[PDB]
Amino acid sequence: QVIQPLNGDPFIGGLETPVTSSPLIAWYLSNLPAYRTAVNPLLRGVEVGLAHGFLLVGPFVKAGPLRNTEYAGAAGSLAAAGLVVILSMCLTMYGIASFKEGEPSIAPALTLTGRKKQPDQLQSADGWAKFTGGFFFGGVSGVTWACFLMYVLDLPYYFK
Amino acid sequence: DFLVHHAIALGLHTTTLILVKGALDARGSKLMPDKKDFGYSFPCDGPGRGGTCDISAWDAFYLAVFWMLNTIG
Amino acid sequence: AALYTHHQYIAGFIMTGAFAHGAIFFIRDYNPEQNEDNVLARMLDHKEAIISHLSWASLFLGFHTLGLYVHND
Amino acid sequence: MRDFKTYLSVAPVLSTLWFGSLAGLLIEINRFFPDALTFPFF
Amino acid sequence: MSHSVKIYDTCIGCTQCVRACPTDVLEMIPWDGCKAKQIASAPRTEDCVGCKRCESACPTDFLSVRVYLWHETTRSMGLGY
Amino acid sequence: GFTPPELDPNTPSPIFAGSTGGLLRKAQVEEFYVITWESPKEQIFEMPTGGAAIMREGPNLLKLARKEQCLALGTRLRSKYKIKYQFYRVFPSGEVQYLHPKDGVYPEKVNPGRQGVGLNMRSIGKNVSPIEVKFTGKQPYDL
Amino acid sequence: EVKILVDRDPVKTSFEAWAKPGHFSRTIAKGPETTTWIWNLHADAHDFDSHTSDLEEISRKIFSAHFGQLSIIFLWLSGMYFHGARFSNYEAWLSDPTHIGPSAQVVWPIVGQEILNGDVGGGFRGIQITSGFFQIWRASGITSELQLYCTAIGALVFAALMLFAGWFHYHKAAPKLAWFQDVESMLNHHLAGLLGLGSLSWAGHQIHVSLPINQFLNAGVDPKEIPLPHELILNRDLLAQLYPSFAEGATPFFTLNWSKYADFLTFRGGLDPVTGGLWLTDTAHHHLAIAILFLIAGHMYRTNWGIGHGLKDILEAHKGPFTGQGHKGLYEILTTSWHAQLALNLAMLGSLTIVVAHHMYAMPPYPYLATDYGTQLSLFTHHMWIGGFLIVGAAAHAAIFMVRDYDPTTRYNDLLDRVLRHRDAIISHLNWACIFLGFHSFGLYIHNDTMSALGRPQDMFSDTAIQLQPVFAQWIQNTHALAPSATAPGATASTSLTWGGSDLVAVGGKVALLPIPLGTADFLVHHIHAFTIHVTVLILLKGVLFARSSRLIPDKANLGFRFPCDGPGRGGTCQVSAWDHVFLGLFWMYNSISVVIFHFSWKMQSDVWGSISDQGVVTHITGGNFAQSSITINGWLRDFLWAQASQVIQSYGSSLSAYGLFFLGAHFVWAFSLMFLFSGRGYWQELIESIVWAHNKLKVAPATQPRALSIVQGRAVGVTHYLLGGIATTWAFFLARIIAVG
Amino acid sequence: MFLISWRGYWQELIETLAWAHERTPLANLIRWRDKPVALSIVQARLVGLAHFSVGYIFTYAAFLIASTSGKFG
Ligand code: CLA
Ligand code: CLA
Ligand code: CLA
Ligand code: CLA
Ligand code: CLA
Ligand code: CLA
Ligand SMILES: CC1=C(/C=C/C(C)=C/C=C/C(C)=C/C=C/C=C(C)/C=C/C=C(C)/C=C/C2=C(C)CCCC2(C)C)C(C)(C)CCC1
Ligand code: SF4
Ligand code: SF4
Ligand code: SF4
Repeated sequence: QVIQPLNGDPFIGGLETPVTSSPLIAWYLSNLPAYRTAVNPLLRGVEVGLAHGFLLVGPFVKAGPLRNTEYAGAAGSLAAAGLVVILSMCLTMYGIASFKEGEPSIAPALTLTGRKKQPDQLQSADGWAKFTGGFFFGGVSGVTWACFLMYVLDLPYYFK
Repeated sequence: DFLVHHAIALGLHTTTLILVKGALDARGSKLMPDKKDFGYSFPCDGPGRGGTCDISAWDAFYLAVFWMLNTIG
Repeated sequence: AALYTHHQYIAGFIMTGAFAHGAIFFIRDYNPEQNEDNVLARMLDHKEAIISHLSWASLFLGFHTLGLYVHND
Repeated sequence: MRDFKTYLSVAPVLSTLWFGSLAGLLIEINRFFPDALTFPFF
Repeated sequence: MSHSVKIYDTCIGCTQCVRACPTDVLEMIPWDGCKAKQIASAPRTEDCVGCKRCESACPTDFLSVRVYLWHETTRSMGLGY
Repeated sequence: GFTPPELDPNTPSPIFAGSTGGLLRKAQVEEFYVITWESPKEQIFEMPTGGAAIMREGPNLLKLARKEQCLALGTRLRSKYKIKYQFYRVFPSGEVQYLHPKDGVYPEKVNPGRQGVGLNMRSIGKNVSPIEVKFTGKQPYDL
Repeated sequence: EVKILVDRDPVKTSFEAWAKPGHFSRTIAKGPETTTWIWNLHADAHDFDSHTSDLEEISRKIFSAHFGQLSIIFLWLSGMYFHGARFSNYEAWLSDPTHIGPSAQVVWPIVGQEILNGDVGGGFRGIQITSGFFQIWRASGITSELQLYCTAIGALVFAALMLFAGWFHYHKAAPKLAWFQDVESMLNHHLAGLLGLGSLSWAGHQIHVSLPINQFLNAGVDPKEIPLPHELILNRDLLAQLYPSFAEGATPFFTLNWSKYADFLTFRGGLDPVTGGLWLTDTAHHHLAIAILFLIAGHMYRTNWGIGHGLKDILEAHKGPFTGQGHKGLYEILTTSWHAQLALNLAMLGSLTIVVAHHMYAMPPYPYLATDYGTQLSLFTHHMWIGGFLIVGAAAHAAIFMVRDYDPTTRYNDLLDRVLRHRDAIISHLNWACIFLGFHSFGLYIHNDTMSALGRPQDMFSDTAIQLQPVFAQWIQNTHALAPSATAPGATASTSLTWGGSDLVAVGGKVALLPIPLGTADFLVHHIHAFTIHVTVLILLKGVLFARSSRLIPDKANLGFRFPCDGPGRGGTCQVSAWDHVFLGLFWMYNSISVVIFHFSWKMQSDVWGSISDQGVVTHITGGNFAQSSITINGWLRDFLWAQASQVIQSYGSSLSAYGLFFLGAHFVWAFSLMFLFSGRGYWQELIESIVWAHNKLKVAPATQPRALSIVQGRAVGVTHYLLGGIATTWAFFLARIIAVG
Repeated sequence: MFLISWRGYWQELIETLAWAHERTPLANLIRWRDKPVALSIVQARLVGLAHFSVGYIFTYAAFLIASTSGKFG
C-alpha cells in the first residue's frame, strides 16, 4: 500500500502519493517562503521576488532581439525588470480583487493532524499587499544583481 | 456571367429562405409551439421530440450568415 | 476593388440584420389581437407556402447550376 | 419463393435493379447517339 | 434565481416526469382533473439543472411540464467545484 | 405528521480506497450533500465519483459534492440492491437540511399533504404573448 | 476439456427473415413509423450485443461475419489477380520495369472517358495503378498471365469456401461458447499454425521458386525463356547451378551444418543494386527465422496435456505494491467481452500498420519498388490512414466496453479501478502536455513566420539561425550506420540506407534511397507530430475514462454509449457521450495523419527522390527546399501546397484529369460536411414541416413521416463526409503530383 | 471548433483542470473568484461565427489587395 487516501479520507478529491506526501517533499514544500505561515509576508515576498527576478534575466538577455549586440546585457535585463513591474502589478490587482480591508485571513486554521493553527496572514489584504511590495523590491533587486554579476562585475560564466 | 449570376440568385434565394423561415417560425412551429415564450436566442429545447438543436430564430440568423458570406464571396 | 468588396460585405451583413430584427419584432412586439386579418398576419397564415416555394427555387437553382458547372468541368 | 420475391421488392434491391436498368439504357443511348447537344429531329 | 418549471392542467397523471428527474425537483400531488387523480408539482426548482428529462417523457400532445431556462446558480450549472 | 430523521455523524462510511472525484473547495465554502442508507449485506457498489466501493453491513454514510450524485447513487441502490436511502445538505455553518423524501414518501407516488407549486390551470398554448408582458417584470409563464 | 463443442442446426436457412427488415431487434421489427427507422436499420445491423444478451449467439454471428469478410477479401484478391492477368501490361512491365508504368485497369470507350487510358508504356493504354501488385508478383516469381489467372481462380474458389464455411458454422454446425473461450489453444494454433507455418511455407516458396526465378530475371534472361518454377523443383541440379548448397540436400540441416546454406540464406542487409529492393535471400532467411520463433513461441499455453502456461495464472502472478491486486480478474474480463478484445486488437493492428508503412518506406522489400515513387507514396499514405482509423476504433470500442460490459460486482479488476479512481490526474496532466507541446511546437512556426515577415531571418528557428538539432535521432542514425562494424559483425551492410554513409542505390537513373538528413525542420515537424498524437490520445482516453460518470453527469452510463446530450442543463451538456469523443478524435487523427503524410511527401521529394545523372550528380524533385521552407507555415502553403498542386489543377485534358475531378469533388464533399457539422436538427425539422405541407397540399405526402436526421446521425454524417473529402483531396493531389513528375 | 466541438466535452475538461489547480502546491494559494465554466452554446455559436467571419474578411481582403497591388491591373 503506497497510494493512500488524502489524509485517510477517500471522499476528498485527491490522493496521497510519494510525489504528494513524501517526508522529503513535504519538508521542501514547508521550507518554501510561500508556506512559512509564522513569518512576515514581506520577507517571503522579498525572497520570492529575488529568486524570480534573478531567474528572469537569463531568457530575456540570451533570447532577446538584441542578444547578439552590445546592448544585450542592459536592455534585456531592463525587460526582465519591466516584467516584474507587470507581475507585481498583477499581484496588486489580485490583492484588491480577493481580500477586503475589514475581513480577517481566509487561510486554513488546521493542519493534517487536525490541531489548531494560527491562520496564515498572507491570505489577507495587508498581508498580500506586503507580500506584493516585497516581491517588487526583491524582483528589481534580483534583476540588478544578475546584471551586476554577468556584466558589471564581469564574473566568468558559460552564458548558455 | 450567366452561370455566376444564376449562382448569385441561388445564394440570394437560399439566404432569404433561411432568414424568412426563421422570422416566420420565430413565434412557433409544430415542433415547438411556444417558441415565443423562450425569447429570441435560446440554445435548444432538449433532446426530446427527436432533438431540437438550432431551433431558435437566432440560430436561423447564425446559419444564414454563412450563406450570406458565401454569396458575397 | 476594395471599395466594392467593402460595401458589398457591409450590405450583406446589414440585410442579414434586417431579417434578424424582423424575427425579433415577430417574437417580441407582434400583437396577434391587434393584427388580425392584416397583411402581416396573413404571412404567418401562409408561411408554409412561402417557405416551400423558396425551398423549391433554391433547390432548382442549386441543382441546375451545379449540374451545368460539373458538366462543363 | 414468396419471401424471396418480397426481399426482391424491398427498397434497395428494387432501386438497384431500376437504376441499373436506367443507367444501362442511358449508356447504350449515349453509345448509339453520342455527343448530343441539341434536339435536331424536328 | 432558478429555472422555472411549470405544470399545466393537461397532465394525465403519469409519474414519468417525476421518475425522470435527476435532482428531485418534481413530485406527485393529489388532484381531480384527470383519471389518475394526481398532478405534478415543482416545489424544489432551486435544484433544477435544466436537463429537460422530465419533458422528454411527457406523453401529451405538447408538454404539460415545461422547463424555462433562467438565472443560473452553482447547483443550476451542475458545478461540483 | 412525518418527522425527518436526524443525521447521525457517527455513521460508518463505505470502504473506499480514495478517488480524485470526491469533494473540493465547494464543500468548504458552500454546501455538500450526505447520503445515508442501511445495507443488509456487505457488498460492493459503484461510486458516482468513479471507481468501486465496498459498503459495510448496517448503516452507511457517504459525503458527495452534488445532489445529482446523491440521487443517482440512491436510484442505483433502490433499483439494484433495494435499500432505503435518505440524503441531506450540510452547510459550512453546520446546518443540516433533510432533502429527498419531503414527506417520507417517494415523490413518484402520490401522497396527501403536498401543496402545488408552479401549477398553471390552463393549456400550454393559452400563454400570454410577450408583447402583453413587455415593460413588466412578470413573464408569460409566471402569470 | 478443450474439445470441439458444436451444436447441430441451430438456425434454419430461410428467406423469411430476408422479407422482414430489422428482424434482429424488437423496437425496429414493428415496422417503420417515421423515416428515422430506416437509418436505425442501418445503425443496429451489426450491433449483436444489443440484439441478444446471450454470448453464444453473438460469438457465432461474429465468427460467420469474419468468414464473410474473408470471402470478400478473397473475392477482391481474385479480382486484382484477374485484372493483372487480363487488362494489364505485367508481361511488358517485366522486361522494362524502369520505363513502363504499371497498369491493371482500362476504361471503356463511352462519353469520352477513354482519355483516361493513358500511354503507360509497353504498348498498353490504361489507368496507371499504384497498389504495387506488379512488384509483389515479380517478387513471387510470376512471369506469365496464366499464373495470375490460376491465382484468381484459386482465390475465387477460396472465397466460395469461406462463404460456405460462414453459412456452415452458423446455420448447420455452430461452435459453443466454451469453444470460443479456449483462448490458450487459439493462441497456440494462431502462433504455431497460422503465423509460424505460414512463414515457413512462404520461406519454402521463396527458397524454391522466388530465388531462382528472380536470379534469372536479374541476370538479364528474358522472362519467357526462364524455366518454369516447377522445373526447378523436379530438377535439383537446375537450382544447384545457382546455389551449390542444394547439391547437399537437407543433410546439412539435419547435421546442424547450417553454415553450408550460406549461399541462399544470407544476412546481407541493405538493398539489391540491380533491383533497388531487399535481397530475397535475406527475406527467405528472415521468414525461416520468424517461422522457427513463432513455432517455438506457440507451444507456451496449456491445453489438454499438463505442460504449458495458464494465462490466468500468469496474469495473477504479476501484482505490485502500487497496483495492489494487480492483473487478477483480467482473464475473465477479456474472455467474456468481445469489445475489450476488439479495442486491444484494433490498437495493436493500427500500430502494426503504421510501423508497416514506416518499414516499407525505409526498406523496400520488392524489386523496383523504391524507384516507383507513386507506389511508395500510395502505400505509405494508405497504411497510415488505415492505422489511424484502427487506433481510433480501439478507443471507440473500449468506450463500449466501459459503458456496457464493465461492472465491478462481478468481473472486478483492481488495475481498471485504480485507473478510474485517478482519471482526473491523468486527463489534467495530458491536457498540460498537449498545451505545452502545442505552444513549443506551433508557436515556433508562428515565430518563424513572423520573423521572416518582419525581415528578421536571423531570429528564426532555422539551420542558418537558432538551431534545434535532433541530437538523439542523429546519434541513433550514426549508431545504426556503424552497426555492421561492431554491434552486428555478421551483417555485411546496414539494415537500411536511411542512416548514413556514402552508400546510394539508384536504378534506371532514379534514386531509390539516400541517407536522410535530420535538421531543425525535422525537429519541428516531429514535435508537431507528437503534439497531434498527444491531443488525439487526450480526446480518446478522456472519452474512455469518462464514458461512465463524471462530475457533470454522475449517471452517464445509464444514458448509454451513444446518446446526443443531456439537455441544455448545467449550462449545456452537448456531446458528453464517448461516441462524441470518438467523433471529435476522428478529426484530430485526420489532422495528425495529414501532417505526417505531408511531411513524408515533401521530405522524400526534396531529400531522397530524384534523378541520377551519368556524371554522378543527383537532382531531387523539389531541389531540397524542405530545410529552409518547411519551417514556416507560408513555406508549406507556397512551396508544398501551391507549388505541387499545379500537377493536379493542370491535369485537365490528359489521362490524369480524373484526379482533377476528384480534387474538385473532394473539396465539394468536404465543404458539404460543414452543413451537417455546423447546424442542428430543429431547423431542418421545421423546414421539413413546410415541405411536408407542400406535399400534403397535392395529396403526395408519404405515410412514412419525413424526419430530420438525429443529432448523433447528423454528427456522424458530417464527420464521414469531412473525412471522405479531406482524404480524397490528398489522394488525388498526391497521385496526380507523383504520377506526373515521378 | 466553436462550431463543431460542443459544450459538454469542454466542461468535463474544465472540471479536471479545476481539480488540477486546486491540488497543485504553490498554486492553491491563488484561487479564482469566478468559477470557470465552458462557453455557452449560443455564446460558442457566436464566437465561432465571429472567428469564421473575421477569417473570411481578412483572408479575402489580403488576397484581393495583394493581387491588385502586386500588379495594378
Ligand atoms: C511558443 C513558443 C515560442 C517560443 C519558445 C519563442 C521563442 C522566442 N521568441 Mg518568439 N513568438 C511566438 C512563439 C514563441 N517564441 C509567438 C506565438 C509570437 C507571436 C507572433 C512570437 C513573436 C516573437 C517576437 C516579436 C519576438 C520573439 C522572440 C523570441 C525569443 C523570446 C524573447 C523573450 O523576451 O522571451 C523570453 C521569456 C521568458 C520569461 C522565458 C520563460 C520560460 C522559462 C525559462 C521556462 C523554463 C521552465 C522550467 C524548466 C519549468 C520547471 C521549473 C522547475 C523549478 C521545476 C525566443 C527566441 C524575440 C526575438 O526576436 O528573438 C529571437 C522577439 O523580439 N518572438
Ligand atoms: C458547399 C457545400 C454545401 C452545399 C452543396 C449545400 C447545399 C445545400 N444547402 Mg447547405 N450549408 C452549408 C454547406 C453546403 N450546403 C454550410 C457550410 C452551412 C452553414 C451551417 C449550410 C446551411 C444551410 C442552410 C441553413 C440551408 C441550407 C440549404 C441547402 C440547400 C440549398 C438549395 C440548393 O442549392 O440545393 C441544390 C442541391 C445541392 C447543391 C446538393 C446536392 C448535390 C448533388 C446535386 C447531389 C446529387 C446526388 C449524387 C447522384 C450523389 C449520390 C450520393 C451517393 C449515392 C454517393 C442545399 C441542399 C437550404 C435548404 O434547405 O434548401 C432547401 C437551407 O435551408 N444549407
Ligand atoms: C492451425 C490452424 C488454425 C488456423 C490456420 C487458424 C486460422 C485462422 N483463424 Mg483460428 N482457431 C483455431 C485454429 C486455427 N486458426 C482454433 C483451434 C480455434 C478454436 C480455439 C480458433 C478460433 C478462431 C476464431 C474464433 C476465429 C478464428 C479466425 C481465424 C482466421 C483469422 C486470421 C486471418 O484471417 O488471416 C488470414 C489467414 C488465412 C486465409 C490463411 C489460410 C488459412 C486457411 C484458409 C484456414 C484453414 C484453417 C482451419 C482451422 C482448418 C480447416 C478445418 C477443416 C474442417 C476444413 C484465420 C483463417 C477468425 C476468423 O476470421 O474466422 C473466420 C475468428 O473469428 N480462429
Ligand atoms: C497487453 C497485452 C496484449 C496484447 C498487446 C495483445 C495483442 C494481441 N492479441 Mg490478445 N490477449 C491478451 C493480451 C494482449 N493481447 C490476453 C491476456 C489474452 C487472454 C484472454 C489475449 C487473447 C488473445 C487471443 C486468443 C488472440 C489474441 C490475439 C492478439 C492480436 C490480434 C490480432 C489482430 O490484430 O487481428 C488480425 C487477425 C487475427 C490473427 C485474429 C483473429 C481474431 C481473433 C481470433 C479473435 C479474438 C477472439 C477472442 C478469443 C475473444 C473471445 C470472446 C469469448 C470470451 C466469448 C493482438 C496483436 C490473436 C493472435 O494471437 O493473433 C496472432 C488471438 O488469436 N489475443
Ligand atoms: C475491425 C473491425 C471493426 C468491427 C468488427 C467493429 C464492430 C462494430 N462497431 Mg466499431 N469501429 C471500427 C472498427 C470495427 N468496429 C473503427 C476502425 C472505428 C473508427 C471509425 C469504429 C468506430 C465505431 C463507432 C463510432 C461505432 C462502432 C460500433 C460498432 C458496432 C456496430 C457497427 C454498425 O452497426 O455499423 C453498421 C454499418 C454501417 C453504419 C456503415 C456506415 C458507412 C460507413 C461509415 C462509410 C464508409 C465510407 C466508404 C469507404 C465510402 C464509399 C462511398 C459510398 C457511396 C459507398 C460493432 C460492434 C457502433 C456501436 O457499437 O454502437 C453502439 C458505433 O457507435 N464502431
Ligand atoms: C486551426 C485552429 C485551431 C486551433 C489553434 C485550436 C487550438 C487548440 N485546440 Mg482545437 N479544434 C479545432 C481547431 C483549432 N484548435 C477544430 C477544427 C476542432 C474540431 C475537431 C477542434 C477541437 C479540439 C479538441 C477536441 C481539442 C482541442 C484542443 C486544442 C487546444 C490544444 C493545443 C494547445 O493548447 O496548444 C497551445 C495553443 C495553441 C497551439 C493555439 C495557438 C496559440 C499560438 C501558438 C500562440 C498565440 C500567441 C499568444 C497567445 C499571444 C496572444 C496575443 C494577445 C493579443 C492576446 C488548443 C486551444 C485540445 C485541448 O483541449 O487540449 C488542451 C482538445 O482536446 N481542439
Ligand atoms: C426595372 C426598373 C425599374 C423599377 C424597379 C423597381 C420597382 C424595383 C423594386 C425593387 C424592390 C421592390 C425591392 C425590394 C426589396 C425588398 C427587401 C430587401 C425586403 C427585405 C425585407 C425584410 C428584411 C423583412 C423584414 C421584416 C420581417 C422579417 C417580418 C416583420 C416585418 C419586417 C418588415 C421588419 C425602374 C422603372 C425604376 C427603372 C428601370 C429599372
Ligand atoms: S445537443 Fe442539441 S438538444 Fe442537446 S443540448 Fe445541445 S443543442 Fe440542445
Ligand atoms: S407533467 Fe408530464 S409526466 Fe407529469 S403527469 Fe403531466 S403529462 Fe404526466
Ligand atoms: S429539467 Fe431535469 S432537473 Fe429540472 S425538473 Fe426537469 S428532469 Fe428535473
